[PDB]
Amino acid sequence: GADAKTVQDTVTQVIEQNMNGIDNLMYMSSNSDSTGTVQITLTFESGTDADIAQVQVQNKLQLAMPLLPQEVQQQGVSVEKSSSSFLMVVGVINTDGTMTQEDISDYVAANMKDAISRTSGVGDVQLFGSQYAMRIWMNPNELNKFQLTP
Amino acid sequence: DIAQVQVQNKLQLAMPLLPQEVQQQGVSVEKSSSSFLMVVGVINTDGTMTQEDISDYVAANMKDAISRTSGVGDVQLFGSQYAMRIWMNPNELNKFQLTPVDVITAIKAQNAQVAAGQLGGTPPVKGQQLNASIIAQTRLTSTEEFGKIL
Amino acid sequence: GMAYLFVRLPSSFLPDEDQGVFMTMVQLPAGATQERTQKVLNEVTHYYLTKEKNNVESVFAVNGFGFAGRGQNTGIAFVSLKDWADRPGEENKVEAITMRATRAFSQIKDAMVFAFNLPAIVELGTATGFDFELIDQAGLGHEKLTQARNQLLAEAAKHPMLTSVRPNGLEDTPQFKIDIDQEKAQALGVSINDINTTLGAAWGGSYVNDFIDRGRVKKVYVMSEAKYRMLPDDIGDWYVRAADGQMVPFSAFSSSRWEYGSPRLERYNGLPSMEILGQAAPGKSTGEAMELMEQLASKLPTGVGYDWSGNQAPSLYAISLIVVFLCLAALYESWSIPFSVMLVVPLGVIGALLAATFRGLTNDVYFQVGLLTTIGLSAKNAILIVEFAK
Amino acid sequence: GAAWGGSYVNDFIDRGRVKKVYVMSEAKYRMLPDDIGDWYVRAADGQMVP
Amino acid sequence: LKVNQDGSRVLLRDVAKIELGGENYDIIAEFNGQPASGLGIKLATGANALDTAAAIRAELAKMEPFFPSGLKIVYPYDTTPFVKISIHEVVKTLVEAIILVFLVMYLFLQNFRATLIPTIAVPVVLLGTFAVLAAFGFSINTLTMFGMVL
Amino acid sequence: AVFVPMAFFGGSTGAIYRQFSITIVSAMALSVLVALILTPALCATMLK
Ligand SMILES: CCNc1cc2oc3c/c(=[NH+]/CC)c(C)cc-3c(-c3ccccc3C(=O)OCC)c2cc1C
Repeated sequence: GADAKTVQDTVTQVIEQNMNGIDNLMYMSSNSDSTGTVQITLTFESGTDADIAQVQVQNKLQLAMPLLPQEVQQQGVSVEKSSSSFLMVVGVINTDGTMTQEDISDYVAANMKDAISRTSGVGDVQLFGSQYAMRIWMNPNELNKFQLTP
Repeated sequence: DIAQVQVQNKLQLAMPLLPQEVQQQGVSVEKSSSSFLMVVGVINTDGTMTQEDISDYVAANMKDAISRTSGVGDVQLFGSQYAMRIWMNPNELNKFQLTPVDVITAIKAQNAQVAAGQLGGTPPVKGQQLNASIIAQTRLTSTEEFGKIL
Repeated sequence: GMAYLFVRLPSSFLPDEDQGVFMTMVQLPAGATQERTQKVLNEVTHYYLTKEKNNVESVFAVNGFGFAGRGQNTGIAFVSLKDWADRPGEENKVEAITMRATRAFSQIKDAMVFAFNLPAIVELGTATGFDFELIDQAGLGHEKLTQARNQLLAEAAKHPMLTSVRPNGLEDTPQFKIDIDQEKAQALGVSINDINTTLGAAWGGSYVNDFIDRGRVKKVYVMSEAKYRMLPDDIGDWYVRAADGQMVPFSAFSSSRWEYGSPRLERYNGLPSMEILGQAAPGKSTGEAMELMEQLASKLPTGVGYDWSGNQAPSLYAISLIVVFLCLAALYESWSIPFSVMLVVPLGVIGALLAATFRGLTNDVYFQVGLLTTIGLSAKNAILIVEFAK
Repeated sequence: GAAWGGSYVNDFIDRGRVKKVYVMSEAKYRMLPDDIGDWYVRAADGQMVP
Repeated sequence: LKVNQDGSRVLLRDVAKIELGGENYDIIAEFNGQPASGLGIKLATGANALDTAAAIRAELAKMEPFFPSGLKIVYPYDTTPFVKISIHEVVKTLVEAIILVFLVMYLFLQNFRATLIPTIAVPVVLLGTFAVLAAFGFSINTLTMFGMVL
Repeated sequence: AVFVPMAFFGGSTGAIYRQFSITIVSAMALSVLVALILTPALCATMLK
């Protein structure tokens, strides 16, 4: 839900200020989107062991974790290895038993996606769609004529 | 490098066993060296400021970068960064019938950032022409704004 | 002539070639919708499906995910071309495929669609190009930085031996601001907590709880039917419960007004910043345009700061001159032989440049090592003329 | 606790950077053991208690 | 949710539409103009590249046979065949360089026995480089392969 | 004397100039070793 001006100083700046004392480092960059999503990249010197370089930033983060909104805390906080380039983009389509670009998106993320990201040091796996969720669409007029709130 | 991890990742199992006042406070795991080397003094000559105005500006322009720069275990601040300081009066609380509990609850409601959605949301109706984010409550900026809390 | 054929020869890092696979991204103007960008994404997929049958094997269009970020303004289409054997001509090669595609996308459209060869190298190191970033060093706001960024982008375009500078993609779209009258709220008898989760869960969504579906645990989300959250007039439809057991409209305590904000706020090194993606002149190269951009950043308002073959060769090659003399004396003592071989260096290199200057080749990585290999063969050719004769 | 020691209430924004909001009290009302009686607490029946 | 005075039951279905939908509707994919989803595997900083994409048996082939009616795999945006062709063209160059060397050796030495030593001298040297670079950490890279040719 | 000094690499252009030299530097050592042991032996064992 949050806008770009929200995430910038309730999630971002909290992490930015609590991001120090790391061996080997060039700079840090951040993008606070209006979709309510922020991602912070930290670049290390060439030849630096990425295995420990990950830990240092992810264990200093987990000191600003209780300084973040509980909506963000129950959401996906992730620390991963960067590689702004795909290699295997496996397309999953349907022919016979026709399903939607949402039925597949769920089944891919409820049978495959979980194993792939784990298999053979994959930094992160990108999902082209979304896994199924218990979606409820509230009616405001139906809430009023019964006297209720979200 | 690993000796740090082992103690800091075993700590983070007693983290929810600690007071929430301590949880929102600075839990820190760093490399020990009970000896300073560069103690950079920051003074004022012309535009006279206090040993509190400097202490804030040092911690709001420099301190954040220094501890990060070139494997510095921890950076010591000789003073403190600025904070929204409120000095409650007990007689003024009584002659209006109030408690510090009401004061804290007032700030924990009027001074906050709220995640409001957007027009033309995530699932729209096919035919919408506009997509704009909604702005709700915003964290307060100045002392005047904090003075006008109902 | 050996010098001129080398100094005037342009420098690159690694040659960009056909990979059988490329991609193209879509960028829509301020506050565009999912239905608006899908219309453009449809046109992109079809130019590849009807006007590029002999080239394209399969397409993969994605709506709402670019590479600058994500959102209803962004888009991308992953392309997979037919194998190189069935793509014989130079026109069937990525370089010419991404040429007429961009030509078509810049013509019969109203948005922004490009196309590029996948930089087989790395994201960094394009040669004759840079990555600039303008930092707020003082206590100035994002709006104040925007104007300084506008002044930087203007001044480089005002006097471009030229330049090619454009912003990263901050757009600056209008945002719908709601002011809730705090005094009116407690007067009518509504808790500020209740109002916040009413607007938050209805317009943005709320992570309520987790449920089980076919074994696997999934999430429960609460929102609202789209029609009740499409326009600024839909705010009044939501009624909140008051303490006296009655409903209160939003319009009672709310205040509707539009504000100017940014969809994304970049932050470089703990401070608010704005990235400037610009290339060097069609004549100049990096080092020139880089220092011819730093002087423009210094001629900006107060509180505004900045941060960003190669220089490699001048070094490396100098040691290549020192070790040669040693090894040309470690078996050939005189001070006569250690000068005989020293001449075969530019003897072969002239033609090495000539062949690259004549053809469409440039001073890349393979050429830089193709020089030392030629030198190694030239040294061999020379040493035998000395060792046998000595 | 909030009057004599201090309380981490919330976070606020100052000149871009996010800082903390603290609540305490004027020194004079928390200097001596006699200053304890100055603080009156709200009871359930809507009246003050020393 | 509620039971209004007259004993009337108020359920979530009455006030809200409930459906098993996606968790996120921001992103939708179309394979050749057909509704689809998939997996975009991102590399890890320092991963084995082609070996990660070829870390197989797997890498989803145990998901490949258990699909319901209609569900099928397809392959856009792929790196694999480029590596398959990069080696094949370099190894082809290798063999071509031997055969073309074999002719020049025969065109100067009419002794068939003489045009054999240099023919069987250099295939050993190549494998030596394969053995030395492996002992140093170097892989069958785009460079190291051209290094053999050069 | 021209390769390993150039193999003294750096930055992103690290392995780039490094790998190429050492690949042929090792190959040089092996070619020379072969041309010191194997090639002379093969040349002596059977040539004419
Ligand atoms: C002309 C090059 N000749 C070489 C000859 C070598 O001989 C070796 C003999 C040994 N005998 C034991 C008495 C042991 C243990 C390791 C050896 C290594 C070695 C050393 C360190 C790490 C790996 C290896 C190694 O070769 O193993 C990788 C499979 C080695 C390496 C090279 C390059």
